[PDB]
Amino acid sequence: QMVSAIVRTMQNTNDVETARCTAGTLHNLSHHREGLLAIFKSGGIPALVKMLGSPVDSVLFYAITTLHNLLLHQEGAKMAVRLAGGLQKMVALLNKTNVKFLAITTDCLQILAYGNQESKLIILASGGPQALVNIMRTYTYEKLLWTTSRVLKVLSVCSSNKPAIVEAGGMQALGLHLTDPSQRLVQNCLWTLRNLSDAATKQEGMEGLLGTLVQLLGSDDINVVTCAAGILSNLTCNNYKNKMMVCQVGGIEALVRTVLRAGDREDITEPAICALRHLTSRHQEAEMAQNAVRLHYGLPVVVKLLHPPSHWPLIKATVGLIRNLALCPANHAPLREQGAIPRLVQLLVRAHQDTQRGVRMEEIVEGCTGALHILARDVHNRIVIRGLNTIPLFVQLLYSPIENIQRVAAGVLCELAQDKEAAEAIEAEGATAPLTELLHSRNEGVATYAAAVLFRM
Ligand SMILES: [Cl-]
Repeated sequence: QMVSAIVRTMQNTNDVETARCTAGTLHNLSHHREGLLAIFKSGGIPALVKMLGSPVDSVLFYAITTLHNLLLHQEGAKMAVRLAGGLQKMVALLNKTNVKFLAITTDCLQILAYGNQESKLIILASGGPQALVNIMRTYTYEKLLWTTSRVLKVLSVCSSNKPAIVEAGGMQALGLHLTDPSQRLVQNCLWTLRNLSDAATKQEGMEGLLGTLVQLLGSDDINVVTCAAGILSNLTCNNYKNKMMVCQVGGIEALVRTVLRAGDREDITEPAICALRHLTSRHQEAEMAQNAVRLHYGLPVVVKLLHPPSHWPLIKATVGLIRNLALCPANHAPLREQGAIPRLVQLLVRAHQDTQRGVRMEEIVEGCTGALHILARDVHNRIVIRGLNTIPLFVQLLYSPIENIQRVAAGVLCELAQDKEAAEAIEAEGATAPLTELLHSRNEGVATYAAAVLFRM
C-alpha cells in the first residue's frame, strides 16, 4: 500500500518536490532485492518511465537510476521497460548534457538492446544512431564514452542501424578515441569500427582514422592488431582514395611487418593480406605499393602462406595478393625464386579436380590461373609454367561454365603462345576448337583472348 501509494503519488503530483521525494524513496528501495519487487509489483516501471519526461533533472536522475537498478537485477524488468515505451523515452534523453546522467541512460539502452533486435530497430526509429554519435564527438568522460561505444557496438551488427551509424559520421567519431588511455574504450571502438567499415559508403575526413589504424598495427595487443587489420582491409576495398592515404602513411610496411609477426595466426594474416591485396591494385601508387611489399621483405612470407597450415580464406586472399604483386616486373624473378609457381600450380590442379567431383574451389581455380596469367608475362616464368605440364589443364579450363575462368585460362594460354614451342603444344592439345567457340563469347575479354591465341598458333 505504501509503495503503491508512493508510485501513484509520484505518478500524479504536479508540484515538483513531491516528485523528488517519491522518486528518492523508490530509488532507495531499489538498493535491495525487495524494493526491486515492491516497485515491480506495484507497477513502478510504467510510472518511472513516465517520469523520464519530467522537467526536473532531479526527477529524471532518480527515475533513470531506479530503472537502471531494475534493469540490472530485477528479473523481467527489461521486457517491462520495453512495453512501457522506455526505449523511446531514453533515446530522447540523449540530448541532455550531464555526463553522469548520460552514462546511466546509455547503459540502460545497452542493457535493453543487447541480444534484442526489436529494441535495436526502435532505437533506430527513435534517432538513436545520430544521438549516440554526437555524444562520442562531444564528451571526454571515459565512463560515458565507453558505455556509449557499447551501445554503438550492439547496434553495429544490425543491417539497419549500421548504415545509419555510418551516415551519422560514426566511423570518424569512433576514430577520435583510438588513442585514449582507456583500453576498454579503444577496443570497443575498434570492434564497432570493424563491423561498420564492412561495405560502408565512401566517407570524407577519414585521414586521421586511417593514419591511426596503421599505427595500431604495431600494438602488442592482438585484439587491437586484428581489428586494425580488419578495418584497414574493409576501408580499402575498391576505395582508391583510402588506398592512397594508407600507402602514404606507410601502410605497406606496417602490414608486412604485421604479417611477419603474425606467424600462423590467421585472424591477423587473412585480413592483413586482403588489405595488402587492395593496396597493390588500382590506384595511382599501386606500382609503388607492389615494389614496397618486396622492399620490406614481404615476398617469402606471402608465398609461404600458400602452404599448410593455411586455411582456404587465407590462401584465396594470398593468391589474390600474388596476382597483384606479379603486375610489377621487379617481382617476377623473386616470386619465381621463392617458389610461387609450383605451389600455385599444385593448388590449381587439386582445386580443379575437386570442382570436377566457405571458399568455393572454383574461386581457387580462377585465382591461381589468374596469378599464373600475370606471372606468364616473364619468359623464365613461362618456361617453369610449361615445364609443370599445365597446358593440358589450361586448355580444359576453356570449357569452364564460368566466364572469368574462361578469361584467365585464355589469357595465360595467350601469354604462353607467344613462344613458338608453346604455341605448338597448345595446338597439339586441341585448343583450336574450344578457342574458336569462345570467339563468340558474350564476355569480350574471353573473346579477345581466344582470338589472340588463335592468331599466335
Ligand atoms: Cl611448392
